[PDB]
This record gives sequence, C-alpha cells and structure tokens, in this order.
Amino acid sequence: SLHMIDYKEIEVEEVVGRGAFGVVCKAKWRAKDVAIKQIESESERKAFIVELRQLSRVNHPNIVKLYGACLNPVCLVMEYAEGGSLYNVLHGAEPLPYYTAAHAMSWCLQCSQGVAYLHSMQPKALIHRDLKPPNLLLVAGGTVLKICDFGGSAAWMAPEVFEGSNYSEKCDVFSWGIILWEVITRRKPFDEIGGPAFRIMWAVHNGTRPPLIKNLPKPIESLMTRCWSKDPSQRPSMEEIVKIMTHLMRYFPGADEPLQYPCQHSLPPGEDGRVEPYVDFAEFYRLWSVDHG
Ligand SMILES: CC(C)(C)c1c/c(=N\C(=O)Nc2ccc(Oc3cccnc3)cc2)n(-c2cccc(F)c2)[nH]1
Repeated sequence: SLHMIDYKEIEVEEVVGRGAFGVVCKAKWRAKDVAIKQIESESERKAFIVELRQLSRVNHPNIVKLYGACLNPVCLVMEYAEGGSLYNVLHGAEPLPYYTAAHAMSWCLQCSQGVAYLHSMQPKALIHRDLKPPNLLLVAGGTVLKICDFGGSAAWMAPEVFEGSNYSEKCDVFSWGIILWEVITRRKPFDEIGGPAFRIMWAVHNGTRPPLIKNLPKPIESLMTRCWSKDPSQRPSMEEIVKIMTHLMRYFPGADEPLQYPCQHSLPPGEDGRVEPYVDFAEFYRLWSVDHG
C-alpha cells in the first residue's frame, strides 16, 4: 500500500540538502510541514524506486515516516524533523541545547528499538549499514528519535565492513556502541586522529576504540564495549540491547522533557585514553542504590 500524492498538492519551499542522489526540500501538504525528496536526473529513477519500495515496507515508531509519493514527477513525501539531525543537536551550530543522561540513554534505546525492528524483517533482515548521528532525526522537542538513511562514515563503521569481509546485521551493533559513547561524552568519535578517513580505518582495524569514560556505570560500560568487539559474533543482538536498555531506563527518569535550555561548550583534550561524560550519572547511582547498593 502506497498513498498516491499529486505534485500540484505540494508547496515546495527551500532546499534542505543533497544525499547520494536526489534533492531534499522543505514543503507543505495538507496544512502540515513536510519533507519532499525529488529526482534531478533520469539516471536516479531506479534508485528512487528502490527507496520507495523499502520506505513503504517499513512501519515502526523509530523509523522516519513516509507519507506518500508522487509519480509524475517521482517524489517522496516524508515527515519533517524540525529538530534536525542528532549530529546537529550534539555537535551542530550554536546555540546547542542542554541534554541529560536520560535523553542520551532514551535516544540510544529508541535507536536500538528501530534497528531490532529492521533486523526482524521477514523474509530477509534489513541491515542499516550506515548507522551514525547524521542519519538519526529528532522530533517531539528532541525526545523522539527517527532512523533515516541519507546515502564520511569511518568513525561508526564496523571493521569487517571496511576490511571487505562478508558482514552481518552485527555491523549496526558496532555502530550503535559508538553512538552510545558519542551521546554520553558529546564528542565526535576519533576526532583527535583527523586527516583522511583511511587513518580512522587503520586505527579501528588495529584495535583502536573511543577512550574510556570516567565514572561510567559498569552495566553501561560492559554493554558499550561488547558492542564494539572485533569478533562480530561477540557483539549482542539488537533484541538484547533493547532488553538491557529498557531495564536501565528505570534509572533514567526525565526522557520526555523537551530540549529547551541553551548550553555553553568547552571540550578539553582527554589524556591517558580517558574522558569525562557530558551527561551526569549521579542520579543513576542514587536510584540504583535504592534498588541495590
Ligand atoms: C528504512 C531505512 C533503512 C532507515 C531507510 C531510510 C531511507 N531513506 C530516508 O530516510 N529518506 C529520507 C528521510 C528524511 C527526509 O526528509 C527529511 C530530511 C531532513 C529532516 N527532516 C526530514 C528525506 C528522505 N532509506 C533508503 C535511502 C536511500 C535508498 C534506499 F533504498 C533506502 N532506508
């Protein structure tokens, strides 16, 4: 089932961006703020059809909603994420918003719920392959995460993918582990390396991982490091990550609070492979202690 939309019913506004193919503009349709993906060359037709068949096969609260599509000319109608991407929220232009440990943990749970859903696809699992914060959009005051694919990814790539190896849906698990580190620390992974992308590939292939987080709870540290293991078969499945993350949310109240506070940013270079979290874990420890201790 595909909701047919006539191009005359759409009021195309400003260009938002350009992915591997097509053009994404902001648009209006049925008294609502929408996103349109349109074709620029007759070459990208085959690629539009592939996108249209995959976007219309998927239905989950954490995967970008396709509203419908135009046929003449070919155009995709999507929900609009006013909050922009997660990368923009974390590392974008000033003023950047303040966020809590509950926000960081919720975003990652929602990402795992969306990926577990993709991995459960019948008759064949859907592997994202490009899980990273520029591919994650935020809605509902930055409280609700939506997985996208816009077509540099080195920092989040599992080493078996870039090594040429025949990989599995476990490459997404690796990518999720990196994003988890990223939302907790509010740092760009492997930013200190720099240079071209192959320098990141070289380090990660040689065993390099993001630095350890000071005062990071052991249940979270243990989950993070398993996700980024060299052996993909040692990484937990997304269903397990969903289960563990859902259980940990009990100690992370306040995820439904909108992002509305401005943050002032200072990033000191971490020494001895150890960094400070951006988020505060004092409340997690207090709430864990009431239950355990
Ligand atoms: C189901 C998954 C795996 C997450 C997937 C998503 C996807 N495409 C999109 O997400 N496209 C898209 C998403 C959002 C969008 O509009 C925006 C913009 C920025 C802000 N708000 C809305 C315009 C296009 N996919 C895709 C992309 C290219 C080819 C293809 F076959 C599938 N695949």
